[PDB]
Amino acid sequence: LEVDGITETIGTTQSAMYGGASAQILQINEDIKELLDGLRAYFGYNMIGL
Amino acid sequence: LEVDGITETIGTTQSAMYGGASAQILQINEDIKELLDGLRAYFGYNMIGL
Amino acid sequence: ISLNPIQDAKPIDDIVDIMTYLKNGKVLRVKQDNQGDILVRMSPGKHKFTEVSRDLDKESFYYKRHWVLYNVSVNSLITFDVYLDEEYSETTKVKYPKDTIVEYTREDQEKDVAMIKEILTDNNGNYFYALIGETMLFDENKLNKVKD
Amino acid sequence: PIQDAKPIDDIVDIMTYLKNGKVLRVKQDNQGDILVRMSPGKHKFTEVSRDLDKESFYYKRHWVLYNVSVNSLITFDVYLDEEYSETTKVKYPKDTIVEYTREDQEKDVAMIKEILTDNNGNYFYALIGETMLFDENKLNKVKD
Amino acid sequence: ISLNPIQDAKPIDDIVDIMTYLKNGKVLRVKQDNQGDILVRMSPGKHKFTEVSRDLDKESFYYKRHWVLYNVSVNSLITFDVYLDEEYSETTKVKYPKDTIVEYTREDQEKDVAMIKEILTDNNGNYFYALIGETMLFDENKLNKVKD
Amino acid sequence: FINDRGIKVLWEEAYFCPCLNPDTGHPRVDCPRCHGKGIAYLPPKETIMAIQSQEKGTNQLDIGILDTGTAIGTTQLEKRISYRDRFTVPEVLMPQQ
Ligand SMILES: [Zn+2]
Ligand SMILES: [Zn+2]
Ligand SMILES: [Zn+2]
Repeated sequence: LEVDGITETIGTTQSAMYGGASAQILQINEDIKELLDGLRAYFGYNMIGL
Repeated sequence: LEVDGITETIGTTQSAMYGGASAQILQINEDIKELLDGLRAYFGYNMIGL
Repeated sequence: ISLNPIQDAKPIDDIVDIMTYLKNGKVLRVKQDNQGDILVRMSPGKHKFTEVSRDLDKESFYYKRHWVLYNVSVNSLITFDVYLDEEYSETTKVKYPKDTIVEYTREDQEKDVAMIKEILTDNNGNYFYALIGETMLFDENKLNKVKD
Repeated sequence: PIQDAKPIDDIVDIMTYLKNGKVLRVKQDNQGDILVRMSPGKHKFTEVSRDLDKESFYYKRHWVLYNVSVNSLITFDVYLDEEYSETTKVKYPKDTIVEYTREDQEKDVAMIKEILTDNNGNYFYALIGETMLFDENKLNKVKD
Repeated sequence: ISLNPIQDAKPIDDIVDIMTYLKNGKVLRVKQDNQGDILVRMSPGKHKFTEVSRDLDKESFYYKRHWVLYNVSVNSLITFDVYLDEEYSETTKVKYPKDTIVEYTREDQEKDVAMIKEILTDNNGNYFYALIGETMLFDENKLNKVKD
Repeated sequence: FINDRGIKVLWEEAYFCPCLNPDTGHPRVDCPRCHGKGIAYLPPKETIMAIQSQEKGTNQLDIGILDTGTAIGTTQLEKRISYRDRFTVPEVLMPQQ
């Protein structure tokens, strides 16, 4: 906005190909992948005879 | 922001593609991977007979 | 084969009853001319003060209204119509409210003006209109409004 | 007792009196007193006056519109203008921080609960939490 | 089932005792109105001079305070409250400090004002308040403050 | 935007006092509504306004020193200011001697 010589200007994280919180969502995926894989090792793989 | 002859401009590390602390997190990962891979050699792989 | 008559949201004119309801804590809804429709409330507890909310819907388990302190003016209440929030609702935004003078075509091809005394609804949600001097209830399309 | 004050409790009574058109007196904090009034005629709206003295041939009140807030009315004290008393000549006003000594020679603070006088003009004061009366000298005006 | 009373950080009013403590080298903490809270110290050794630090915490093995030379003013000390850094702490930022006049509701539904003479704490960290003329200790929620 | 960049200010409208002399057309020296100035004022209205270019222009003359300068302001929407309206900014203090 430019009003009577005043000027206010903002550029957000929102973009045509990235969402506003998608920076955090991506980081949460990187966090879950480390956490989730490490926890499946505690329970282990399933097996059934045939 | 420009008011009455005084103006200021700031550009943060925030971006649509990466969060403001993403650089610190990504360096933490680089250290943890080295730190964790080296420490696994202190304990070693797991084996079970079958 | 119909639904019983639906009451219109009576506007409140007397300031005294408005203040009495407010002191009782019952919610009020104020139709501001310039900046839309708002809710007005008296703060609970000892620290008495008026509060406003623009969370303009009936309170629900999934939708809880947020109240901001505001210095509501007497003149605002007087000049603006106010309704009890228990009544004013989307249920029936009838085109021709009760006590409204409307123009209706009679069987003799002579247009007459009558005041709507009773309004009801049916299964389809239609608006049956009762006009003084006649028993048959008219429909929305048949009627007409005359303004000024 | 003294008849110098008759504050209104309910705002509903205030609105009822305003409908009747009687003037009101509304106190302020570290600020001038105010008179409030309902305008006559077709259009009804609140009016205020910074003047306080009674109307006379040599003194007339001035009225203007103002968006008076109900918060002021409910919070601040309100009186009928005609029946208000200018001052009661006592050292301490009502609802004022004061200090005293209890029956066991223990010092304690309190606010004035009631202002009283005898027929000879001697003034007695009752404090909160103290049923007995206190002399003007026995009290002490606490500094803010 | 409680913890013993906690002393409040007594402000120091007399300039003479302030200067004596400073000459002894004991640290002082000055609450500047405009630019926050600072520490004041006398330099050790022969080269005597006043020093300031904004390393505003208790000294710790892992957190050592850095001292900058400054020309502290007498008027600054006089007009600004000063505390001994051994006392002033985050431990108890009580809403109603000692000697404060507070308004409390009595059992007879009559609000009275009393000065807090003693304050203590319990397992949960609550703030029990002692008021003159009464033995029972009140709680934070019951009380109220009157300002001006 | 205006509420953000503005400053809290009291807006009081202006209107000619009734005390004006009907024949000369000039005001009474002292009256409650206007203190000698020929223009009275209404009750104030709390308002946020933006202000720029504030100038304390000093003119030194035979009559003495005089303070006069230009300050450019920008209001909110729907507000219709009038000539010789008056504003006062409690927040900002000005030194004088
Ligand atoms: Zn299994
Ligand atoms: Zn092993
Ligand atoms: Zn005048």
